[PDB]
Amino acid sequence: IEPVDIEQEMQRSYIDYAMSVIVGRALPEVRDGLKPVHRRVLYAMFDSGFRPDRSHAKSARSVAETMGNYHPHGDASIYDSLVRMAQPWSLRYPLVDGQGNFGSPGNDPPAAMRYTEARLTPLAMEMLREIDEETVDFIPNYDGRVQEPTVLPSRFPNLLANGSGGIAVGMATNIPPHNLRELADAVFWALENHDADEEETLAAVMGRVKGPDFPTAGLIVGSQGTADAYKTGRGSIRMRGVVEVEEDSRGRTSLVITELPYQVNHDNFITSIAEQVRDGKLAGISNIEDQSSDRVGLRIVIEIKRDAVAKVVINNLYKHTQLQTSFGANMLAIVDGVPRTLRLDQLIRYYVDHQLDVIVRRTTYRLRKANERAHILRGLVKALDALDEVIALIRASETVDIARAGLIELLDIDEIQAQAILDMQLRRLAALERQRIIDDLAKIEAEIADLEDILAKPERQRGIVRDELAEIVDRHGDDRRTRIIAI
Amino acid sequence: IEPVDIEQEMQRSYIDYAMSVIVGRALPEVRDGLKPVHRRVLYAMFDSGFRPDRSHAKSARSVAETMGNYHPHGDASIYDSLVRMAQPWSLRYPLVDGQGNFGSPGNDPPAAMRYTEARLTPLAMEMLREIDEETVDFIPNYDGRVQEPTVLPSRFPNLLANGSGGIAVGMATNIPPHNLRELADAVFWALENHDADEEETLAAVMGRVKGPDFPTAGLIVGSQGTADAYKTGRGSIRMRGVVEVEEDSRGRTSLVITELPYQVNHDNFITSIAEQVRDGKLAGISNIEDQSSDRVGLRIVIEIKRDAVAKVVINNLYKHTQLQTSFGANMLAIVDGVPRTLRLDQLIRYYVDHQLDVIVRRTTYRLRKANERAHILRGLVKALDALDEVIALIRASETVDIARAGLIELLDIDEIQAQAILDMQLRRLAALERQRIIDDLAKIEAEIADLEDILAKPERQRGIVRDELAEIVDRHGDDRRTRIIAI
Amino acid sequence: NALVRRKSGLPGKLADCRSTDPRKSELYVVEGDSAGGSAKSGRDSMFQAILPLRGKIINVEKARIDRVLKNTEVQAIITALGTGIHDEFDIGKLRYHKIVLMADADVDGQHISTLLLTLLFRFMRPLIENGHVFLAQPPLYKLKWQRSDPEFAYSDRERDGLLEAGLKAGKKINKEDGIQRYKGLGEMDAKELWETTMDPSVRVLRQVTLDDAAAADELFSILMGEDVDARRSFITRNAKDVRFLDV
Amino acid sequence: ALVRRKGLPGKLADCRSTDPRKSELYVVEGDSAGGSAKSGRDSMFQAILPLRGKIINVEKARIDRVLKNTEVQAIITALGTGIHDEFDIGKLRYHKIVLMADADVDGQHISTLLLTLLFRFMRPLIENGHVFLAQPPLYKLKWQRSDPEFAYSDRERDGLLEAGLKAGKKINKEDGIQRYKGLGEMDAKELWETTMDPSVRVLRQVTLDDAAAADELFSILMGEDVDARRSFITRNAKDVRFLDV
DNA sequence: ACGTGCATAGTCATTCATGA
DNA sequence: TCATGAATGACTATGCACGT
Ligand SMILES: Cc1c(N2C[C@@H]3CCCN[C@@H]3C2)c(F)cc2c(=O)c(C(=O)O)cn(C3CC3)c12
Ligand SMILES: Cc1c(N2C[C@@H]3CCCN[C@@H]3C2)c(F)cc2c(=O)c(C(=O)O)cn(C3CC3)c12
Ligand SMILES: [Mg+2]
Ligand SMILES: [Mg+2]
Ligand SMILES: [Mg+2]
Ligand SMILES: [Mg+2]
Repeated sequence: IEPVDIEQEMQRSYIDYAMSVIVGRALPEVRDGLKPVHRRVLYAMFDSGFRPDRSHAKSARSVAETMGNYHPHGDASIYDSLVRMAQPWSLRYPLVDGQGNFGSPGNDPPAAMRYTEARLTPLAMEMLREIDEETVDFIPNYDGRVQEPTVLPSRFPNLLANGSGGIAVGMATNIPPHNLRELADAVFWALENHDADEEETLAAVMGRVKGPDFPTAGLIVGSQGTADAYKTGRGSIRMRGVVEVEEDSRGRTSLVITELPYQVNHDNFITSIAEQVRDGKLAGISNIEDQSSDRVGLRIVIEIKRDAVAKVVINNLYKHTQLQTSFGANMLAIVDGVPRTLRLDQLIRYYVDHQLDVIVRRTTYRLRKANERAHILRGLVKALDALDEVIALIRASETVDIARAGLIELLDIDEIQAQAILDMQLRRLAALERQRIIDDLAKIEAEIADLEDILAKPERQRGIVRDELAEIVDRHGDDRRTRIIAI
Repeated sequence: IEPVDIEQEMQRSYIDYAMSVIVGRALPEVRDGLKPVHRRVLYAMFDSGFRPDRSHAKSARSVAETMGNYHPHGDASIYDSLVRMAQPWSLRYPLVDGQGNFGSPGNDPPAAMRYTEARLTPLAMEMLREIDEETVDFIPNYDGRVQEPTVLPSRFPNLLANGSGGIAVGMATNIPPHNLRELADAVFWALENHDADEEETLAAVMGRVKGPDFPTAGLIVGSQGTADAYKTGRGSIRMRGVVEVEEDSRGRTSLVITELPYQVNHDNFITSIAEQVRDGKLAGISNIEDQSSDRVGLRIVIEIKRDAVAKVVINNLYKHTQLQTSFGANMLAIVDGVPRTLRLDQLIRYYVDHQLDVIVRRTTYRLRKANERAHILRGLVKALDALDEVIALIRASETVDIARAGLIELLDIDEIQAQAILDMQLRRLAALERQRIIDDLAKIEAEIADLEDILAKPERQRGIVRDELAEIVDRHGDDRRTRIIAI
Repeated sequence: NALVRRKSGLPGKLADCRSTDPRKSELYVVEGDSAGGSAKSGRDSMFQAILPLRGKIINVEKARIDRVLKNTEVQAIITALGTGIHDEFDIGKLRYHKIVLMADADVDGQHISTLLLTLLFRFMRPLIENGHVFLAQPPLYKLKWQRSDPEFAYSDRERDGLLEAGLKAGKKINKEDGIQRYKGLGEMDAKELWETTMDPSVRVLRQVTLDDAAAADELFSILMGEDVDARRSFITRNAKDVRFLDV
Repeated sequence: ALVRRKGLPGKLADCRSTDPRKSELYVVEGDSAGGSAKSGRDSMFQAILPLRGKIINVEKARIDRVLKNTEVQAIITALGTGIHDEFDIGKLRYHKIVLMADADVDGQHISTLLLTLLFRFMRPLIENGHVFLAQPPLYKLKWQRSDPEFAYSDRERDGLLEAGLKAGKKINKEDGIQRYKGLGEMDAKELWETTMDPSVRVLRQVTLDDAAAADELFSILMGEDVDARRSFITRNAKDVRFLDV
């Protein structure tokens, strides 16, 4: 039996825990803004074909696929992660198209796995766009059976768009969501002004990203906290719901709350007001009624007493309830396997760097494949030019190897090309098909020229990111939800 | 608002429940001895490729696949059914190869879905043997997206082998498991004596099927209950565990129980004795100690007092505990969509009928496919004889449609055959390759003649069932576990 | 007559309505937590309350009374309805003049319906006699036209009809997404439930009527009673003709 | 000698031996693993106490709240000894306390939480060498003809694979080397032949050298002061690999 | 009254960091 | 003390028929 000192054991084990949690659980990768479970769920659904071009698969199949191949953990918590990515009040830009009961902003829990179906959203398809073209590094999974992606292509800035919140060890992250169109403008500037230093870039990006854009709409009061977050990586952003005072024909006035700040439970909010009333904490309130429905959305009516001023009661609500509540921003993300608090300019830049990497790698892959097909096509054309000879040769061969060996000798061909000639069907010996082979060679050589041009010119590379992103934003971009007001 | 009478509603709704539960939930199909959940799990695993020729897949993937395609119910109970089919103390011949903690004969529950892996067993592969050759009727699943099997080929008598227990509405089933080798002999006799009446057939089959063979071994006392079950479809079979009296150095005696009757919980059994001693119902017992382990199996040591007779205490145990307990046989199964209590000869006969159906349908499928291959091959041979003209024709054709239409006229060929000529690779124009087409035609025509011969001869059909089953039994048959003794 | 609704002595599972008038109030007794959750969201909280029932309801015909009263789900129903049971029944204290039973269209939903109807007929019969008990008919299909609004079908026939009509009208459906088939209430979201089973302007309700009480009594005792033989013979006798009850 | 249950935790699968000196308590992570352990154990000398979920941090949590925790009560009650000043090693019901967690990171975390409980409430158990750590297997090499071999590290896996292939043995490239991602994936037999069979199990005895140095380390890593822990990790995680070089 | 097996998931307690 | 969000599932109750 080997002896081990408690200090050695404690230090090693806990550090191992802190590090795995930090890098591989609780905190997002800066490039795609995803935690491991998110990335693995999405890729599992993707590889399974659970895409918008087909009907919703039972969500259990997504959980099981994620569990069985990539994520060596429990089915329950994986389902929770999949579910959250489908809630429009959780994600600013949902990555999962949920079918069925996925819960509500209140205490109504999501239906069990058995009752729900799920597939990837169109935007999530942009997260995975051209992932099969060697655009990202793959590694063996938890048992070496299959490969999984280290990071997704992420053809839109998902970290900033959807934000991220995570509790790790020794640190935690809390990045708010943002408006995709505003982020795109920041990216577009970063691409145009690719040589700009950090000071200029921060100034430019902060001008275009006006502030967080929460899925729950609401209000942002002030500008200091937002500025602090972008310049420091830490900032306190004051959020408010929306209140509309209504007057009765001949009764009392009432406050109608139609929006709440980000991550405020509707039921807890109502309960908090109700409990602070009977305890004499919010006098002036006469009655609390939840007139909310699936058709009118959030609608909490707070009838106030006649000897009470509406503005006084609202300020009391701001003070003693989450009608006014702060978002504690802490812009923490994993950069190159290291946890780092980032300025807004750093977040954009790192993303732009990732996009350029993706496009260059994609181009390299396509160029290699283009060369391979061209290589084979060159062989086919040689066969067509001497078609009479090709057939006669193959006929006299005892095997296919003698026939192939001859083809090399006849037309000066590789083994790959000769094999391709051998695999050729009589289908393609028709006139138009022979011409199609010719034109196809001409097409690829043209594509190769284009591809070569891209690799040699950083200008085009940045242009590709711009144009492709612009296309995504035009299609999937939406209006701002959270309104920004002054003090 | 439409009015409906409570009597109409009650009658309609409850009958609808009773019938589906009877035919489509709780009771086994006579042909494969499976309930819908069993059949759907096995086919799901099969179609997923979760077979013994590959590593165990995570059991969650089997549950999810069963849920998403075939079984519109909860994941939990589906997992329970999968688990039971993997327990060697539940099924006499397990259909699921389980990897991990699948529980114990006691109160130790199986591990959660996340912790276990599972695949089909070799015998379960015989349940599904050649299911893809139209050997069984398929129907659309619960939403019509895909097809599922109505019944499995079941190339061994699974109903009698593994038995079945089920609670329906208005009725219930309780068929015990049997020894595969004994069942095989019964099947072999039924095949040889295909004209024997029910009277003779029952006598023969009862001689070969000596009685139920439980996975938990133990003892069967008497022969009347077994006879009643086989002749009536109902009978009470007395089971006993195995007790071995041990003496001590002091000279104290102890009873060692190493086996228990079928479906007796080990922990409940120990607890029952413990509670029957403290109350004062099984005097003579001094001490109860469970010396069981994974290495020695069941081993319950019952130390008895010096003033106690071993057999007296044993007889008391038989009387007041499940050390001796009866199996209430009720041979109920679904036959052609109708619940029916069956004699043993009927169970064998109905299974043999199913096997013959499988073999004839398989042969028909193979015969149809053989003709299709022959049909196309004949087309290719015609092309080879006029190869110079065929190629010249395709080349001189402006399109492939012109070439195809021409080929039809040139060689007097179908469009399917003509299409095959077009799909032909330049490989197949080599000398030896031309020869294989000729020989393959000769090869298939021999196969077609053989298949036709099988369909024309009931003798061969029965012979195939016999030989194929014999092969299965030689490989997967095992010794008897339950010992049969007289009064 | 008016009664207080719970808002921050009634079942915890009950999502009560706001209206204090039973004559205008409705209780949706729902099968399952999932369906009940969506119903709680899609309902009109003014007049519609939700009481989700979890698992198969206890058979009051078989189980003795003391055991039935200890059952949490039965207690929820009795407490929510406000009325007593048997001799202590008082319709004046009825908290909802519409008691809608909403179960899955599947077979197990039918079973739960019979168990609930057995509870009502034995413990609170006047609710049936005075037409306070209803049956909601859930949708079976949702036709998702590419450009037009989606249509719901409550039978295979209606699905075929709406499909034919729409196609004849020049509308088109994806053959992938296409016609969504409901296998239970739990698969529906809040909106779907509203537009098919809870919106009073489109919902398909069936009012349970009681004609011959003696004949009802015997049928209940046969189907739900302890006597298996009687039930077995009844099923084998009448299951053959279940299709032809309304022909 | 002390009585075994046949006034202790319901989750406890106690042993049969009446002698604490001969008895062992396997504190196991998870119900699944605990279930399999209960079957594969030697019921004579080995008892099983499955622990469910992350153990409460006694460094952070208030004393009264720790005592309300069902899992902590199970441990304290099963060990028989008191806690803090009321600790009495004489009442120790098992002279071997084996902590058995998954080889994964959350198992490492649970180990630190358990070691924290022991060091703060029942330190003498550590000082007198009654606390041990079981090392679960990581791989199971399934040879086509030969008996299966277990490996407790990537290196050993590579070695045993090399040796076997050199010896003429062969493995399927499908089934092949089964990799354990936790105790819950193992059955009774596997657990016995790797972590519970005393003739082959790899146990590590926890020793306590400098009590004062241990005290501050526990307080840094497990305490409420985040800053101290954050800086400690950023300071020492860089060199965690080289602690035993 | 208990076992059987296929059907009809929410609740329960911790780690971890941060701000109310 | 509470919320956040990915990590570490056993227990709880009915229907249904039948035999001790
Ligand atoms: C054990 C466990 C829980 N229990 C642990 C506690 C100690 C013992 C008494 N039971 C309480 C509650 C729980 F409340 C939730 C979950 C989950 O939500 C869950 C999940 O997968 O989400 C998994 N587990 C188990 C693996 C540990 C959970
Ligand atoms: C409700 C339910 C159970 N209980 C019945 C009671 C209903 C009212 C109050 N809650 C308890 C909880 C249960 F003990 C097990 C299961 C299951 O095993 C199970 C399963 O899927 O196996 C599904 N359910 C629920 C759908 C009904 C179960
Ligand atoms: Mg959970
Ligand atoms: Mg269950
Ligand atoms: Mg249902
Ligand atoms: Mg683990």
